[PDB]
Amino acid sequence: KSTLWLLVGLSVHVVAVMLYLLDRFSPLTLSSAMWFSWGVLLNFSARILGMVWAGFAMIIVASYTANLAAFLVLDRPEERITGINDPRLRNPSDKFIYATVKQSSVDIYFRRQVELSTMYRHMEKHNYESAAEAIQAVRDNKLHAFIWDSAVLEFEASQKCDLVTTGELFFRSGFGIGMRKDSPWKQNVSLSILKSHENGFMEDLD
Amino acid sequence: IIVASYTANLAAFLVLDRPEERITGINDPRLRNPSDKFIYATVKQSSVDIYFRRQVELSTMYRHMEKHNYESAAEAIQAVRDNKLHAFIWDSAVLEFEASQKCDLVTTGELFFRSGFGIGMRKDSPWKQNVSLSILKSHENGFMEDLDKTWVRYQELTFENMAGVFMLVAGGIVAGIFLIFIEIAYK
Amino acid sequence: GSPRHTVPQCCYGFCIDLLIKLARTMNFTYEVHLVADGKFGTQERVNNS
Amino acid sequence: NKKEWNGMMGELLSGQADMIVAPLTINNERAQYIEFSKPFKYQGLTILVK
Amino acid sequence: NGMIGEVVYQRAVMAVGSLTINEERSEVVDFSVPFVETGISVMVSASVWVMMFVMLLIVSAIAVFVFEYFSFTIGKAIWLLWGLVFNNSVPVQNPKGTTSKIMVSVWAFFAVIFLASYTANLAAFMIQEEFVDQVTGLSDKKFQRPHDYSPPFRFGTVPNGSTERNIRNNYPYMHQYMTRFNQRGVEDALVSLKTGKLDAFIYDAAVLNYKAGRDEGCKLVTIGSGYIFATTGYGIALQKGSPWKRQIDLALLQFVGDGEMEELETLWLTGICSSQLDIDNMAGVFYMLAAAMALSLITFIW
Amino acid sequence: SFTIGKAIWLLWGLVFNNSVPVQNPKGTTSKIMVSVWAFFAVIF
Amino acid sequence: GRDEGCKLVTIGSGYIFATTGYGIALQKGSPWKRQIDLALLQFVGDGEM
Amino acid sequence: TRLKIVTIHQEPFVYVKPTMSDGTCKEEFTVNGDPVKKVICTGPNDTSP
Ligand SMILES: *[C@@H]1O[C@H](CO)[C@@H](O[C@@H]2O[C@H](CO)[C@@H](O)[C@H](O)[C@H]2NC(C)=O)[C@H](O)[C@H]1NC(C)=O
Ligand SMILES: *[C@@H]1O[C@H](CO)[C@@H](O)[C@H](O)[C@H]1NC(C)=O
Ligand SMILES: *[C@@H]1O[C@H](CO)[C@@H](O)[C@H](O)[C@H]1NC(C)=O
Ligand SMILES: *[C@@H]1O[C@H](CO)[C@@H](O)[C@H](O)[C@H]1NC(C)=O
Ligand SMILES: *[C@@H]1O[C@H](CO)[C@@H](O)[C@H](O)[C@H]1NC(C)=O
Ligand SMILES: *[C@@H]1O[C@H](CO)[C@@H](O)[C@H](O)[C@H]1NC(C)=O
Repeated sequence: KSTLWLLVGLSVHVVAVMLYLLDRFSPLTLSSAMWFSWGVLLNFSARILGMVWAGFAMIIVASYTANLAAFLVLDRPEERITGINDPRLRNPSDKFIYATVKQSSVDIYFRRQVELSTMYRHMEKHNYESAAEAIQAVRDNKLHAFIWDSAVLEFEASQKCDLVTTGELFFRSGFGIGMRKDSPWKQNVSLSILKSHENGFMEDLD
Repeated sequence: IIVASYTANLAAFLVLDRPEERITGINDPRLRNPSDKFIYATVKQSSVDIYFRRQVELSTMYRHMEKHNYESAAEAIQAVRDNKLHAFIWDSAVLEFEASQKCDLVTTGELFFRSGFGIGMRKDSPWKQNVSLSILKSHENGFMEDLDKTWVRYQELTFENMAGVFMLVAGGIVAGIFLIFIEIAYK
Repeated sequence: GSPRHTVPQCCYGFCIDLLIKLARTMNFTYEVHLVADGKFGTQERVNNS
Repeated sequence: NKKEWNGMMGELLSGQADMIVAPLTINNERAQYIEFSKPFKYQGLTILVK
Repeated sequence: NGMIGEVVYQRAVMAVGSLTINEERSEVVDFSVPFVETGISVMVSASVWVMMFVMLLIVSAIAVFVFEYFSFTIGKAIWLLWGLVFNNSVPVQNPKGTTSKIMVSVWAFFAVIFLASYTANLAAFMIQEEFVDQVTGLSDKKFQRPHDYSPPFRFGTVPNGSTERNIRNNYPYMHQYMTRFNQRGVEDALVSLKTGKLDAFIYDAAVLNYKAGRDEGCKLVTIGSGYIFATTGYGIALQKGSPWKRQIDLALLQFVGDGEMEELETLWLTGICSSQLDIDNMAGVFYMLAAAMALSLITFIW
Repeated sequence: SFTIGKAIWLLWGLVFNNSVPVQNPKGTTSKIMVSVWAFFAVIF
Repeated sequence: GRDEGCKLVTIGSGYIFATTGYGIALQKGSPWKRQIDLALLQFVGDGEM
Repeated sequence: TRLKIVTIHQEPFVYVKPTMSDGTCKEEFTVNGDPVKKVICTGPNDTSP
């Protein structure tokens, strides 16, 4: 992550000429009356038609303010996904390119989920090796979505502001240290992890 | 820039924001834990009461709507007209016809439990097959559209805040008449 | 890409300093190296047997 | 300590009535005891406010 | 033929799959209780000016009073008044009276709050998204003859269907005009509506709702919600005299009467689905200025 | 008679639609520039 | 989430906070530990949690 | 041949009107000139309270 104004301009170029003809038909001066009409539409029955046209000029500039407010306030470009509940990803297409790291936990996590088999069949033609490959592919707009953890994507959003995450946060998981089987380095190493949790060393690493 | 900010915050005040009088259906969390500000119930001894009694996630509203069970729906109409209620649970087309009757009676957006009205019948009886065939014969022709033409299809300014300002403008004109007569007496 | 190129380079950052804090806590020496491929690991059938 | 019915079903099952021609909400429990016909009207539930 | 040929001739037990219900199908077998509302459908592609006039006359009367106290702005104060409502800065007149300056200042404060409220009114009109329709019923005058209107359009159903039998028992002339306008496939009719090989299509309701909920762009829009339509339901067809019918009916009433059917409908449906346009307002602009020049041509007789 | 650089008081004075009399423009270049600047002020 | 009108507002989303978790307290050396842990891992990794 | 028919007083569906002179109805029309064919029903004024 115009033409109607030209029609109004041709209309008022007819209106100012026919109002000058009306003023001539009703008993230096030509250009002065034209300039007076220019001052009428923009910042004695001809004066009455001119003030009616000034009412039209106010309603035209009010409609211009109204449709620019339509043009920028209420409308929003559909560039968001809003998480897993997107019908774009439930029913993918050729322009919906989403993938993950090849042979990752996402593959097993969507292989167990049998209702997520559509993404399992879609991403298998698009799985890449590293996340830097995903960054390079989405920078050249070869990708469109990427299922990944929050911290790396927020750090790359801090690096590259065009990289924007979505709103939903699903599958709240935890990252630890890969450990072996029954061994005396399981207990007090985990106690050291908990000691890192209790103090502000996590805040220091932040 | 003062009057532009005033136009901006009046457009903030009467266009974007809205007092949320709507409920957005049964999934309102403020009605999951109601209070005296949210008075809502249903008809006493109805199928909707048993339907909410079986569902265990609708028990708390079942603990609330039991407080003010009404006999007839016209009692509920008179109660919600006289501000004795805040919401009512009922089927669709009857409330649509009553909205055609009374314009203040406005339904909500959501729609759930698509059920059906038929004819209450006995056990194994000779009035089972022929009656259902007659009902289906009424379905297949344009008689249902005629029944809709009888009752279902047959239905029945900018002065919000500156109206008082306009009245004070008129009163200021009336007082300014006497002020200008005092200015005439001044010179 | 690489026929034979496995070199010692410099590594740092978040989990590196976390492990340095762990080595400050628990008394042990280390040997920091990297994984050969670029995969986490899946229970996949080997092509034989 | 016996469960019974009342209203239109109470007048029907007692023999005082023979055919309830009424727009009744057809549901599970009332069809467990007596047979119902096919419905003519089809509509859901909604909330009336002011 | 088909599932009716398999169930009635005792080669199949029951029709668990979806099936339209009409007269002769209810004659040959016994349907169960309904579970979904599936009808049929057709898919296609005065007080402001009065009080402002009254206050205009009041302002003009006060200007007449100021002129009677103290150069030709008796009736020409209206030309300063309504002309400077719109803030186009036309050079009109320089009043000397303090009364006129205070009155025009109060009127200008009212004009500022009036234009702010009118921009708010335009924003409130800009909130809504209007809905337009072409055909508003099964008894349309378009459906009488496509030669009656300037585009000769086209309409289709699925072949060999019970909807065709319902049309032939309701409107045989509609079947006569459909005989020139036949087609083959549901997705074929979908592609014909998207590319432009078909104008309108006649089918059931909820299946087209599912097809529109998954369609890219949401261009094909339904008409109504089953109001000028058949408004029937789907059930399960069993053989006549089956002992399992009451238990299947109770199972369907349990599956509907718990909210689980709504969860299944949520699982198998999708609940999804500008620029400047003032051509009616501009047409009103041109009509009012034509009326204004007509009134000026009336007043030109003196 | 004084429009050397005083037209700024007509330039930035007539941005804001104030209906206050300032100066009588005489140059055609000035009036065309005030019209373009007035459309610019409305869209601004 | 149940506040009447969303009057009381939280601070952050767990950034300068403790950021811990909840568990099931068992006795030391209990044989039921691994089964409960695998059951929790099944209950989280299927969308049921 | 005679079928007992009972119903509840539904507000848009069951309209109840008192008799005009003696056990009779008022034959009125709709907006399309259709006369509403009424029926002679028997019922209480209100409920037991
Ligand atoms: C910290 O880790 C070490 C190594 O696993 C262990 O510490 C020993 O604990 C025993 C009691 O079980 C003491 O008698 C020893 O003195 C400790 N250290 C030595 C020298 O072996 C144990 O796992 C953890 N101990 C603490 C302090 O939590
Ligand atoms: C009821 O239906 C059957 C089958 O169509 C028909 O033979 C019979 O005459 C009908 N009449 C009765 C018994 O009500
Ligand atoms: C590493 O790999 C790349 C790509 O195969 C190769 O071009 C490069 O020469 C290699 N560099 C080193 C230092 O081995
Ligand atoms: C280092 O190891 C020795 C082994 O005797 C142990 O006594 C000591 O406590 C350890 N120090 C740290 C930092 O754990
Ligand atoms: C066995 O074949 C599969 C096919 O996908 C491949 O992924 C895997 O790497 C192969 N195993 C080995 C040992 O190469
Ligand atoms: C419709 O039925 C006819 C036989 O009556 C058959 O020939 C035709 O193929 C069917 N329509 C289809 C499936 O295109």
